[PDB]
Amino acid sequence: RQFGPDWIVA
Amino acid sequence: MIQRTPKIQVYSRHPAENGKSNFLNCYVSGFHPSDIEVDLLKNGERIEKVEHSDLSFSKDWSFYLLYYTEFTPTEKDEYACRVNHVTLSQPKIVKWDRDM
Amino acid sequence: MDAGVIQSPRHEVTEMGQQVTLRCKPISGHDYLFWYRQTMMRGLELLIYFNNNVPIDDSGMPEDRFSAKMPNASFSTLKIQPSEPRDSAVYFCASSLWEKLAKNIQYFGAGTRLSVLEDLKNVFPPEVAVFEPSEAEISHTQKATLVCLATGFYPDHVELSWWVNGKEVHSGVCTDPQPLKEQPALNDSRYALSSRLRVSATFWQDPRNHFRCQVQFYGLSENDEWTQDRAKPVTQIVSAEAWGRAD
Amino acid sequence: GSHSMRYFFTSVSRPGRGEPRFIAVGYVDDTQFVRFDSDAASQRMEPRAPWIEQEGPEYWDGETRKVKAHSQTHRVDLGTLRGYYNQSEAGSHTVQRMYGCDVGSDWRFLRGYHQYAYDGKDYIALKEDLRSWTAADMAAQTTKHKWEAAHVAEQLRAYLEGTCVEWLRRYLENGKETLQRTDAPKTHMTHHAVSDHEATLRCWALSFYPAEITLTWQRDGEDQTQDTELVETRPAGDGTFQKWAAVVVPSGQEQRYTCHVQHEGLPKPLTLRWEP
Amino acid sequence: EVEQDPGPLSVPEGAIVSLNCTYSNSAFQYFMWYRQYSRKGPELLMYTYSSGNKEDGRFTAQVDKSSKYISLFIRDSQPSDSATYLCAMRGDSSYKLIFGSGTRLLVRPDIQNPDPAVYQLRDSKSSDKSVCLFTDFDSQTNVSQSKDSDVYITDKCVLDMRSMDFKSNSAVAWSNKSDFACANAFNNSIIPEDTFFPS
Repeated sequence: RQFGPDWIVA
Repeated sequence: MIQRTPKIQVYSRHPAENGKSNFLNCYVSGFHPSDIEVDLLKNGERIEKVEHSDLSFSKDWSFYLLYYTEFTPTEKDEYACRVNHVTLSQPKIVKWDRDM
Repeated sequence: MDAGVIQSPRHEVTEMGQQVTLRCKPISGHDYLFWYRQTMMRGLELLIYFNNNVPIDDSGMPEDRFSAKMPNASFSTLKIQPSEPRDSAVYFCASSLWEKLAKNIQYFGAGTRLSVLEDLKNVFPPEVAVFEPSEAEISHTQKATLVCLATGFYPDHVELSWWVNGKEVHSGVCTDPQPLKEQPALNDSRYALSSRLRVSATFWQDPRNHFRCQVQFYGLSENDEWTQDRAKPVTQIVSAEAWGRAD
Repeated sequence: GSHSMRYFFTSVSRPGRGEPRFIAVGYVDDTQFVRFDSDAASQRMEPRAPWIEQEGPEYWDGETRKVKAHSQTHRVDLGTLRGYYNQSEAGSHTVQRMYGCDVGSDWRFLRGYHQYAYDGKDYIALKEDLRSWTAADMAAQTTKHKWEAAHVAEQLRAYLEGTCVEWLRRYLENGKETLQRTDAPKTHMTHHAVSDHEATLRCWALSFYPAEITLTWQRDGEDQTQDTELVETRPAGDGTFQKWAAVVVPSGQEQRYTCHVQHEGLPKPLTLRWEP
Repeated sequence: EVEQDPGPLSVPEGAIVSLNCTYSNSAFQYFMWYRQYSRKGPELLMYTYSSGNKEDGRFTAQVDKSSKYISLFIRDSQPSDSATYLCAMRGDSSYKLIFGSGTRLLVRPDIQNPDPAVYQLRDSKSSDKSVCLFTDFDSQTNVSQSKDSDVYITDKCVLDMRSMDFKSNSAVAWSNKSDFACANAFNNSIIPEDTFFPS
């Protein structure tokens, strides 16, 4: 199971 | 930009026995960037329905892929893997040796 | 300061069978956009959200007649076609950023209040009347309460305000939080609303002072057809008024 | 022993096409279990091991939503880093993210990690304390400031210490048959004359799992590195691995040499000898 | 899915108020509360990640993930807290929130010098109504509908004459008919015995 909901942009 | 050429091993899934069904593998690894062309050859000719694994990568970020197809080794058929990649001035061909 | 989320239209009153378009401009720089609706029956619910203009979760979208797009980072649309009375709701747009969402913050627009009606002949603007202070109240309290009554309107898209000497006032004002129904029995009952404005007796008794109860009503627009007898019940202002007087 | 769950996310810029190519894969230990490819038709996360197939639709909808959202942030990051490095819009570039968690043989949390690379070189990483970042250069410093201000490490540390390690344990159990197996290496030796004065002995390990293995040559009970070579461990394609180690010896002395094999699937290290 | 009692809750100014929601899905991990004023959008108050307790001024939000029960406490309740309170929650696979249906809270103002009166207002020459205003009654009083068709009564509303710290309650009644008198107007209501009728 993935980290989420999602990622901050770089 | 850092480019790394691929390492290549060509080998069978099971110990090869003439006339007996098996899988031919070409494992490419250690390369960057990820775009790469890999064909398996039978007596010099591309084999048509080759599959490959999903792109992944190692601790150093370099990529790796396994290309493979079912085949039946014989005494006289020659198999090889041919790889092209930006690092290569010409496609590299590696012959299958049933003891490596 | 900078704009917050801007939605349009603020109000829409329309006949079923037509296409409705709700629009949203998110705060510039925000890369998430949410559409919600809120109804008496089903409460507050997410329809869809977008990240970088792409729909991420549309599990709350109705399965037919609703479509949401984000053609660029500054603009989103939600369309309903053909519209039906059950689509009536307040629709809210919000925008946010990852670092705000990680603290559960999002920024809401003001809403679009949508009424989709079976039949436009049920639409009526308000009649408006003002009632002047009781002589007794003045004498007992030294204060003076005006009452404004907005009656007979449908649907209930009204905004009532008090104006004294042609400037809008807030102090001393109390307006019902909800309209009431003239025939509670009846579906599609018209509505009524009251407000009060209270001032010092002395201020009411000055004949130089002018009061006005104002009601903005949202109704039919130019595109809607109207053939009835009576005047087309368009979006409009209706007001009533009174002058101060010493005795 | 230890176990790990790791996710890998690669995006490659393609100027002149509509969008980058984005490929994600998940692994438990050496076993792949999911994939996503932005260019494929399904537009879903897909199973790649039998034991995740039992996960229900809520699992699959969520995993697919997360991986698709991750493809969009990779796409933005390619544009951002291009700008940071003032690079042409004409070139193809790569972003890579990996993260995961390990448990010990007791199955408790051992560590978590998260690393990000641009064009195949370290860009920014989470330190082992899971609270702080290391940045490779000034561009990455701009990112790091952004991630500190947003409290990214706190989110990530909560996942790595909780959810990541919980679902890893869930998978180890549901896939116990294949994931908690050990396949001992099948082992043989080969001999070829190379030079009139010399020959190669090649010690083979086949069909083993997990991939970790050590092969060493000794001469008279004494470790050898000279005129030895070890191939990189390689997948057989059926869930198992292969490796060999060779030594060239003066011919006539084959019996001085011995090949030693250690693998978790062996109660005791094996010794092999050439038997003509 | 989240259960929330609709209320309405009516409390006197100064009271502690307790709001709660219950949920079923153990995947929820983020729990929030909002206030919404009538005809406006929702405003975030408090947010909690772990099963646990957070204070901010007069507000305390709590979550118990074992009982699947979340609550919000408001200390020293004020008239301006009068609003609908909604809880919302999500997991970590999506930013989609699931909201409870809301609880309406009315915080009744404390009126320091009640002077309950019922007045007749100079009804309009444009308006077939009589208007009766029941005003200056304390917040212990509640108001009720007419017993019939023809007579309309608005619930109590509170005005703030900002500038002289002064508040008053009012409710309004009207009807076209001949029967209608201010003495008769508010008959369905428990009103103060000392309410002032005038001539």
